[PDB]
Amino acid sequence: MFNNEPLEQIDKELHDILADEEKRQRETINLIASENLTNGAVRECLGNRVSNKYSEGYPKKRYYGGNDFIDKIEELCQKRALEAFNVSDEEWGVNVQPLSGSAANVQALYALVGVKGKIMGMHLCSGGHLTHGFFDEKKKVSITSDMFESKLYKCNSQGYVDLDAVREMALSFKPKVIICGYTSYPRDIDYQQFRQICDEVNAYLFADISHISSFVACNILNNPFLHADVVTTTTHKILRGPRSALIFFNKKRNPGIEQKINSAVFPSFQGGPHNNKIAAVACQLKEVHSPAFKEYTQQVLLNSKALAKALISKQIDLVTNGTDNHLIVVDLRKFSITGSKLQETCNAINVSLNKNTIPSDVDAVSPSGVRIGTPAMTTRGAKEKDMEFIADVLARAIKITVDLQEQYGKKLVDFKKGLPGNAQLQQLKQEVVTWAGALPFP
Amino acid sequence: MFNNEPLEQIDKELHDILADEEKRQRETINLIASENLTNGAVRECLGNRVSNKYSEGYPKKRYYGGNDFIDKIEELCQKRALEAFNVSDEEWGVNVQPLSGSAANVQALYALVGVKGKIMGMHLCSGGHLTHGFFDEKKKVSITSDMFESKLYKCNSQGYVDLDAVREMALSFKPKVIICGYTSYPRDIDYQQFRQICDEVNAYLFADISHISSFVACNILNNPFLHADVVTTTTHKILRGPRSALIFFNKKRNPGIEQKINSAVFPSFQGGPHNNKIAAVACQLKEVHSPAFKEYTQQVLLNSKALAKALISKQIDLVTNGTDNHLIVVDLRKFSITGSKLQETCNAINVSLNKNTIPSDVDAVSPSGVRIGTPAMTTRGAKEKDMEFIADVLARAIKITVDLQEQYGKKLVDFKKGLPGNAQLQQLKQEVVTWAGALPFP
Ligand SMILES: Cc1[nH]nc2c1[C@](c1cc(-c3ccc(S(=O)(=O)Cc4ccccc4)cc3)cc(C(F)(F)F)c1)(C(C)C)C(C#N)=C(N)O2
Ligand SMILES: Cc1[nH]nc2c1[C@](c1cc(-c3ccc(S(=O)(=O)Cc4ccccc4)cc3)cc(C(F)(F)F)c1)(C(C)C)C(C#N)=C(N)O2
Ligand SMILES: Cc1ncc(COP(=O)(O)O)c(CNCC(=O)O)c1O
Ligand SMILES: Cc1ncc(COP(=O)(O)O)c(CNCC(=O)O)c1O
Ligand SMILES: [Cl-]
Repeated sequence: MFNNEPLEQIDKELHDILADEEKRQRETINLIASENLTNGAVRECLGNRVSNKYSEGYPKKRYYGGNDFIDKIEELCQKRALEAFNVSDEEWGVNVQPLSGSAANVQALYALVGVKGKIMGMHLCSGGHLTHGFFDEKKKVSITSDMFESKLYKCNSQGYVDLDAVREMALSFKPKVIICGYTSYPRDIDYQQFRQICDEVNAYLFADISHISSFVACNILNNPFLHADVVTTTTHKILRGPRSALIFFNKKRNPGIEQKINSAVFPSFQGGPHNNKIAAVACQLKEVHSPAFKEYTQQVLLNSKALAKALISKQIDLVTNGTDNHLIVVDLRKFSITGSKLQETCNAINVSLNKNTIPSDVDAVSPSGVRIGTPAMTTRGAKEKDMEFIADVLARAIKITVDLQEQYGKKLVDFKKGLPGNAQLQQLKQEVVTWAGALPFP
Repeated sequence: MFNNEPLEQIDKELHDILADEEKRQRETINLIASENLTNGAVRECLGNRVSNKYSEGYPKKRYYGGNDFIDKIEELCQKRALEAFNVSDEEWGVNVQPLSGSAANVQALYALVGVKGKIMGMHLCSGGHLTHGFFDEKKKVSITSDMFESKLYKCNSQGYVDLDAVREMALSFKPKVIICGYTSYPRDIDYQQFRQICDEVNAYLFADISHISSFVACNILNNPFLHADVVTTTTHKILRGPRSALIFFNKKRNPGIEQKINSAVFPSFQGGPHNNKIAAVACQLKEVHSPAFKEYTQQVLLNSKALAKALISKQIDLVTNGTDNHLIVVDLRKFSITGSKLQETCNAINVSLNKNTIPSDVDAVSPSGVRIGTPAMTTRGAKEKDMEFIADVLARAIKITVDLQEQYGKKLVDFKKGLPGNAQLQQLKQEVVTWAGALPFP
């Protein structure tokens, strides 16, 4: 007693928008550092009938039966995850049920410390995530600042984690957890030194590697598995999976942690798992471990270096003056424009990027930079050579943005009035569309 | 720089299990009250490239641009929700970002009361959900019992909500929120009398209609929108949508609650929305408002009534002696068999159901009932006349279960040993498989 007419017929309104969305993605130069493009196989899993099944609990300890094939999937996923991140299943466990990065981080945080627990994280403005204890004078913005008691450490004026500052805070504040691994941090982390500080205060070491996950897995960057008690990652960014999260726990360093984490995810926070997610993640973790994906991941770094170097060749300042990974943060202060202004300008030319704070910023209201990343364009087949054009396009966007701020004023209201119809943008959008439109698209 | 081979070729290991899962579902008499079968249109959305997009925030108040098509989808979803539940967008607001029902309930609860806040709900044993403040003396099982201060009311010995007890507890406990709407409650709710109790103590009225949402929308059951400040629902049960949740808030009864709820979902708890979910919910919500879906929903109730009547005709006791909705709880005490045993016996004959507590149950570990629902089999084309056969199959399972407990004993390790090979089960599975396998299957 159901309707099996295809999407186009059943909901023409929705279907059109979706095709328009597809067309925008195909014709956009996507620099969002957190974004990527999923292959068909990952999308076949996400629309699989497996999502019909309620399987609260864990494999072999399910609340309901008929979960034989679901158990096989969730176990095949856990295996592939530990394999991908080069950890022994005797030493490390993994939970594959968290629905997304923010859920996963809160769940893990809860497991280790619980309500009222003391946590430490990098401040949003310096490059941390909201889920790392972010708050404001005015409001506890994240549940992580409110269900826990959080303290926030800043990077120095050059954009770098200052470990001396971390230690000063950890010895006076005395938290049960310190988080490292970040949302807009263009450099590698000294996990060993975090681990050293954690031991000094008897604090847990938590590493959120969502942005750099592929780098850790392919052994291109520092390995926090060597030192961390917990490692979290999303699966949708550089990893190129669906929208989900993984929580890794160090069984060997702390026994009784497996139950704590597993019970945090369920039943403390979530109910039924999303089996289409789990299948989809499994399908990408196969690909993560293949040597072709190591190729891709290397290409992401190659591209990120070339882009920084090309941006520096056009006299554009970068936070930390370069990158060790997939992401760059442009300091726009010398041009007397805001990140918000350039974001607007870049959307008018089909360039997705996001405004980002820099160390000199005192408020998140007017961030002075933008953040770009290479994983999505690397997925679409761009090489080091193709990075000069992108750097060139961003330099032209910066110029046009200065031109429009001169003509229409610095008020954001007024600036946007300038943007529609501008001949330079239309031309620049057209070039962006022509080059972007022809790149391979999964 | 990506692999575009289909799922079968890329990952044959995974694809076989999914085909096996597909086969099991097609060949199962699925009585899980919370399960359903989604159509091809809903699954085409879930596999859509819209999930590629990071769109943190709300429509027109997005952190990043390039969200013009994403904004149209999230707005078309919100609209269709309010239309589907027959509320005016002037009086009611809806949040479409919660990833699942348990996320939605915590998010809404935190909005209304915050950390340390007082809440009331129905006990899990009595038919409530985990997210309604469920705990044990041993442990704060749900975050809703730990991040909030929770008190739990009990249903009476006949399985009904006892409003006198709710009042007695409400005036003494003085909560800020009282929750009704339940996971395994076979009767309609008195929302008016809940409102009156809530008004008496200056508490919010929270209605969780995840199990009954179709009935509320289609006007077959009591409307909680007339009396509730907050209404939560999942989209994947009787609603027949993807795995997601909705939060409805009554703007007129409490202005400035829209911001409380929206801020709760993001950035308090979640990060980026899952736009494939959002698109999938939109697609189902169009179907919800059609009159053909009203026809289906009526049928779920016709079937549920007929099933109860047939079960009573075979001298089987139901909690509350019947049903007003899509679900039944079978009291098995007169047969001296547990729900766990009958779940095991039913998995062996490809009958999906779950064990469930009854009012005489003191502990959750040995529940004395099973819970069944009609939504899924109604989706597969079963009519009133097909319910006698389902009741006949469950009766035979009950007798087989008594026979096996006779031969191998009451201990569960021993009981299951009897299960494989039994002539009657193989016979019963065969008929289950024959009838199940030929029914329509989206
Ligand atoms: C969206 C998101 N998620 N996780 C994140 C972010 C970033 C971010 C986050 C915010 C942000 C700031 C505050 C709040 S708030 O307290 O809820 C309300 C408020 C917003 C604006 C002004 C005044 C009050 C919510 C989000 C602002 C910006 C910025 F670019 F606008 F500055 C960037 C970027 C990756 C986009 C960010 C940075 N940088 C970091 N590190 O992590
Ligand atoms: C799974 C789930 N989710 N939401 C729910 C349930 C039900 C339920 C839930 C439980 C349940 C009980 C305790 C816990 S616990 O304390 O977190 C962990 C624990 C593990 C092993 C041994 C003891 C405790 C978690 C779930 C038990 C049963 C039962 F049938 F076994 F009794 C049923 C059914 C729909 C399945 C339930 C009922 N009835 C209600 N109303 O809602
Ligand atoms: C360190 C970190 N953790 C978690 C998340 C996200 O979790 P959700 O899947 O719940 O969004 C992000 C992405 N932050 C936004 C970005 O980089 O664009 C992140 O950077
Ligand atoms: C009233 C209620 N609320 C919330 C949820 C679940 O949210 P999730 O999507 O996070 O599981 C359920 C499902 N309860 C299990 C069942 O009925 O089978 C429920 O019955
Ligand atoms: Cl999904």
